[PDB]
Amino acid sequence: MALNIVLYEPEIPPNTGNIIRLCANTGFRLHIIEPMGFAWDDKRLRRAGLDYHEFTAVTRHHDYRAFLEAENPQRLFALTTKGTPAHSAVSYQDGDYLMFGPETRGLPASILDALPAEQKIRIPMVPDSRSMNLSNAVSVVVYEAWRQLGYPGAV
Amino acid sequence: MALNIVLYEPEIPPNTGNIIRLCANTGFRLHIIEPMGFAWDDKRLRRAGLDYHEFTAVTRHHDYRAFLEAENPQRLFALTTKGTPAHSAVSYQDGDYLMFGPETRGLPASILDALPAEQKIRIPMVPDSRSMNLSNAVSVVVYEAWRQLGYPGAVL
Ligand SMILES: Nc1ncnc2c1ncn2[C@@H]1O[C@H](CSCC[C@H](N)C(=O)O)[C@@H](O)[C@H]1O
Ligand SMILES: Nc1ncnc2c1ncn2[C@@H]1O[C@H](CSCC[C@H](N)C(=O)O)[C@@H](O)[C@H]1O
Repeated sequence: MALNIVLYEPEIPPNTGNIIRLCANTGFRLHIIEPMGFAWDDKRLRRAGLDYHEFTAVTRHHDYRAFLEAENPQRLFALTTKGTPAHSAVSYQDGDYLMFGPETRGLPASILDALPAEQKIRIPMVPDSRSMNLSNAVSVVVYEAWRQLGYPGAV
Repeated sequence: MALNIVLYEPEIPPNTGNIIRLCANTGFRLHIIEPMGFAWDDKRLRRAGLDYHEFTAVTRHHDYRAFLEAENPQRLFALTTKGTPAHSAVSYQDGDYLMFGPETRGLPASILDALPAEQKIRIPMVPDSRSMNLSNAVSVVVYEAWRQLGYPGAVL
């Protein structure tokens, strides 16, 4: 299937490690927009317990513009606490790209402002909550989308 | 609301830190069955970026039997790769307790064998997948259950 997770300038290695495993366990495709806050090193990756098939599937983009041009996403959603519809309120479809920001910074306003409110998605939280852990946020979105499609590829 | 997450002998501090924040963000109640693989230290907790309201809400149980006796769960589910219904296949209700195993070991067979297959839940994964990260598995279950109830307590 054709669902895509995009990490914008991820900073914390274990978050990305968790996300690689997640996408491999679900068949989602993972994209990373450079620069990252860590070395992309096959050794550290296998070191973290990741198999080759898991991390070579990942595609790395030199920057946001390069990503758009390379991927030409059919639809692009941004996950942000400043979003409107819940992640379970959108109907995901093939060719969707779901974008997440860096741990300390979040997504730059410039990228957010170019998207319709309807494509900026907020995972619900209780009032006055602090942000979710990045890999947890990705997990929640991936599994909701996958559920919507009937867990294709899971037996 | 009354939904409960239970960690059985969690080993890896950051996993638990993530789960504390998750439960606080969602209004789920967190339970931990000792012994843990780390010191329960308010200083390290606030150190990790956790607020006081987040980690004092957590209830720690000396062991599994003490947990059952203290909590008397209306229904107890175990999350295991060896489970049957998907996490999205159960209808969660108030008084549910959802139990997760430790990172290196998983839940002991003794606990699993005492549960009906119908209460052993598997989060779907592609064939020949390796286990999920613990906090990611908890997040997925928490958000599915919360979704079923209409995200009560979240203002949308
Ligand atoms: N409730 C939520 N809804 C949507 N995205 C979320 C989210 N919580 C976290 N994220 C995602 O996770 C990323 C990193 S967390 C964002 C920064 C936040 N101020 C913090 O305290 O860490 C975000 O850029 C966003 O993509
Ligand atoms: N596919 C799945 N379905 C249900 N529970 C799962 C699961 N994958 C992991 N878990 C839960 O996560 C627990 C720990 S296995 C997770 C360890 C993970 N590799 C880590 O380092 O964090 C298991 O006991 C189980 O309760």
